[PDB]
Amino acid sequence: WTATSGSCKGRCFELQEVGPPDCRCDNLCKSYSSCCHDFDELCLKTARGWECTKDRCGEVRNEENACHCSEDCLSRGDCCTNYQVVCKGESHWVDDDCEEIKVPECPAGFVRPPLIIFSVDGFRASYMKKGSKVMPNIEKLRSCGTHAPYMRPVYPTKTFPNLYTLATGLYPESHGIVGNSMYDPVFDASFHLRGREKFNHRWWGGQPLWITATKQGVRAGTFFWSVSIPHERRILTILQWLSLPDNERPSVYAFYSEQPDFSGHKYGPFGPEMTNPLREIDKTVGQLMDGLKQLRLHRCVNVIFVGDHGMEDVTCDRTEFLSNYLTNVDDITLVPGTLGRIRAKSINNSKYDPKTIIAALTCKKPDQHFKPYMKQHLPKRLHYANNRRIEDIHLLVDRRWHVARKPLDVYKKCFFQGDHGFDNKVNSMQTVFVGYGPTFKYRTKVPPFENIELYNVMCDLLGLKPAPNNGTHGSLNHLLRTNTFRPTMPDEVSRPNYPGIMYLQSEFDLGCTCDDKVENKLEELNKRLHTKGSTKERHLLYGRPAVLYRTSYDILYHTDFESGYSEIFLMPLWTSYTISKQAEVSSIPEHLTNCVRPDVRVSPGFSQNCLAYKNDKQMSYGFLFPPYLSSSPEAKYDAFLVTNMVPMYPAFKRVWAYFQRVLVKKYASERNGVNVISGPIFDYNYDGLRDTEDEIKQYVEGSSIPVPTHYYSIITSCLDFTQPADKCDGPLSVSSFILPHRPDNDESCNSSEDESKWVEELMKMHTARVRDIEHLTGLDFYRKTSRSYSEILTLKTYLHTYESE
Ligand SMILES: *[C@@H]1O[C@H](CO)[C@@H](O[C@@H]2O[C@H](CO)[C@@H](O[C@@H]3O[C@H](CO[C@H]4O[C@H](CO)[C@@H](O)[C@H](O[C@H]5O[C@H](CO)[C@@H](O)[C@H](O)[C@@H]5O[C@H]5O[C@H](CO)[C@@H](O)[C@H](O)[C@@H]5O)[C@@H]4O)[C@@H](O)[C@H](O[C@H]4O[C@H](CO)[C@@H](O)[C@H](O)[C@@H]4O[C@H]4O[C@H](CO)[C@@H](O)[C@H](O)[C@@H]4O)[C@@H]3O)[C@H](O)[C@H]2NC(C)=O)[C@H](O)[C@H]1NC(C)=O
Ligand SMILES: Cc1cc(OCc2cc(C(=O)N3CC[C@]4(CCOC4)C3)[nH]n2)c(C(C)(C)C)cc1C#N
Ligand SMILES: [Ca+2]
Ligand SMILES: [Ca+2]
Ligand SMILES: [Cl-]
Ligand SMILES: [Cl-]
Ligand SMILES: [K+]
Ligand code: NA
Ligand SMILES: [Zn+2]
Repeated sequence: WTATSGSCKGRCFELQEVGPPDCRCDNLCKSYSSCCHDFDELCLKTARGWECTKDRCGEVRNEENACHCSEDCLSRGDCCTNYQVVCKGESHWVDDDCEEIKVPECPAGFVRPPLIIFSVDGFRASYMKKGSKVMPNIEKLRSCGTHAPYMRPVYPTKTFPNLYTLATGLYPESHGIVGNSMYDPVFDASFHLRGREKFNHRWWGGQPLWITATKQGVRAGTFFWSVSIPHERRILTILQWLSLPDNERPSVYAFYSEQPDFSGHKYGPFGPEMTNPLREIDKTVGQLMDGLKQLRLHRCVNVIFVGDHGMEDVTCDRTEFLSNYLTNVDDITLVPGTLGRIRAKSINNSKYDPKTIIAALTCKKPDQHFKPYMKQHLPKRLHYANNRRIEDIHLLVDRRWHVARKPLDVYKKCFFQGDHGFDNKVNSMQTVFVGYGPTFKYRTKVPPFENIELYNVMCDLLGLKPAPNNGTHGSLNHLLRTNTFRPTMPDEVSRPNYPGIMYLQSEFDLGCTCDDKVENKLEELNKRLHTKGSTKERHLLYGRPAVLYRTSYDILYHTDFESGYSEIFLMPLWTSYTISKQAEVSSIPEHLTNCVRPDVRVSPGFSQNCLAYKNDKQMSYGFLFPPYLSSSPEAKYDAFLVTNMVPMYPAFKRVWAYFQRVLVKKYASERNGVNVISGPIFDYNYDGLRDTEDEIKQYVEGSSIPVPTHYYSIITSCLDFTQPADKCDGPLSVSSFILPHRPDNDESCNSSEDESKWVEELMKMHTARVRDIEHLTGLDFYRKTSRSYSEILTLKTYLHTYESE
């Protein structure tokens, strides 16, 4: 109950709330059905529209008007945004030349440049080029400020997950807004776009920017605007708040437009009907900038123009129906559309089997436009699993398609020509970023980056300490003229041991054999130097990775590779090697096919054993440094050390062997050498973070050898590919992957074919950032380069997406 007969007299768009049953006048009252009786009359004035005309200039104030053209309006802070232009011979901001904003130029009493976040729904990245002729204000912000060619959203590429990621710096799995529809089984409660449960604060985790600011003494304008409040009124409200006295005035503001998304759903991303919504957004930007210029704030405020996601062509006829795959289709609940999430209709029904649902959805039709996954098997780059609100069964839907349960759901519910929500690597889902202001750089293009990074930057713009988040603070310092965050490398927690030769061959009873008794003083001193690290400059190009947790490990040097070997996990944490453009691929000779050799530097008790692998009928083994790339027949023996062995399912060995035999060499040829760091990952609880040993759910049968959930590789070369990877003077180029360690290749529908037809496609799907690997391993890479640490942070956040232009 709200007794709505109090008044909004003087309280219109009040910043601080008042608690029911007092009536409210803030821009959320509409949504609660709790506005005071006179809210529309007082707060939503519309009389005479939004623009001054010549006949209104110097009028007598009439408090009924939507905005004012009277002499006193500037000091009241409520002029129409074009007042100075119509009535005082001023230019619109868009007609003025770009002039570098070297320092903030602010009215007295401003303690810091305000931040205005101008968010646009569905604003696909290519609109910046394709709509350029009709968006002059946006194009000025873009060319004069700092911009990226695009900004990557989070998955799913829906509105609330992305807006709340913008506000928190968190992945959806962590902030808890995991889709536009949700069931939380702890609360036994559902979240929907329509209605009122979506306003309960227990849905929304982490710490959004307005809370961060408020806790640290910085005042915030509202971020949420009710749909009924017209755009012109949102802009006027921001401009009025900017005229408040110093102790009352917010420092951070947001605007939101439901366009161009609204129209894109109806007409597709490039429907002829889309020109008009783009024009109208630009006009709104023009209103804001003219308004700021009138208030002498246009060289004081930092403006961010940012989208939540793009928009793809999607029609009703491109719908896959689960009724064409499953016969039990009424025993499930599907969250449908551009992604799929499946759970049991009833938790009382113990007949429901996820394995058989997954199998009935796997590679069943020749051009099947969705792929089923257990959530823990989704590409780690999506970071879409560690939340009880994410159902175990997930369907990744091809761009341009939908999934639905039954045909009845599509025509008893064609309407739409656009949608979004797909994999965040998809070109059509990419969105925009421009930063314009004293704190941003002038006329500067920056590379594409992920929206999870912006929270830290907005905190930097406001002098705030960010709450813990998934950004990598410092990776976006290159956007900024000043306020840069000066990060430092994390301290190494565990130092390595450097073991020498300590064990005789006969102390090992590993059940391994090798055909290797083949007896020189030139080449005796030679091999000793290699085992003491003589080639380490060649194979370890960026320093050893730092171990950021407490553990016991050994550095092991070899002619062709260096490794950090874990005494706890009985395998390397990391293995590092460099393959030049000129390197030759060789075969594993017949006599060495099953060769495994004890490592006389590492005790029997801290070694793997061959008998376990023999006994484990499901599990085989591979090698981290590939025997195929040995520098010489004699060096090849090092590759068969028991300390280079890792557990691998035979199905996975098909993937790994093709990577190592064909792909590494291809990359070295294409990139002019590569440095490779490879290793295991253990993420049995799918939290994106390195497992402790007591979290491991699977071991090689009858042993303490833990089974990885994934294998990674980080492949680094010179960005200037005229220089070889091992003699690079300037910036680096990286691609990485985190491959799931699976006992079948069910994910790859073409896997019965030769590896040249499906392996590289799988590796692309599981593309990763170095930072993703860092989280999953507790390692810190690139510790010793000639590059600035901020540049290295940017490198560590890079994702190679394998989409065309
Ligand atoms: C991306 O960035 C984020 C942010 O930095 C990273 O997430 C953090 O990761 C930490 C490790 O996983 C995690 O720390 C744990 O927090 C527990 C207390 O947490 C509460 O308070 C914080 C702070 O205010 C709050 O933010 C949390 O909010 C979560 O939960 C509510 C729902 O209840 C949601 O509204 C919200 O969205 C958020 O959910 C997300 O995180 C939780 C985990 O907290 C997930 O379950 C959800 O799925 C969702 O993703 C909390 O309200 C604290 O109790 C933990 O301590 C245990 O573990 C330590 C090990 O050091 C042990 O020593 C302790 O004693 C304790 O163990 C005991 O409890 C165990 C669990 O019951 C029990 O099994 C044991 O036997 C012991 O008795 C722990 O410190 C931190 O909370 C989150 N923060 C957020 C915001 O998610 C994320 O990792 C980054 N991602 C990547 C890929 O890098
Ligand atoms: C900049 C910013 C804005 C923002 O919200 C702006 C907003 C969204 C809506 C709204 O009405 N929506 C959204 C979904 C929809 C549209 C079509 O139909 C469903 C209704 N209104 N205002 C938020 C949140 C976290 C408050 C959402 C965070 C940030 C940040 N950082
Ligand atoms: Ca949206
Ligand atoms: Ca984990
Ligand atoms: Cl959803
Ligand atoms: Cl708000
Ligand atoms: K085996
Ligand atoms: Na297959
Ligand atoms: Zn939409």
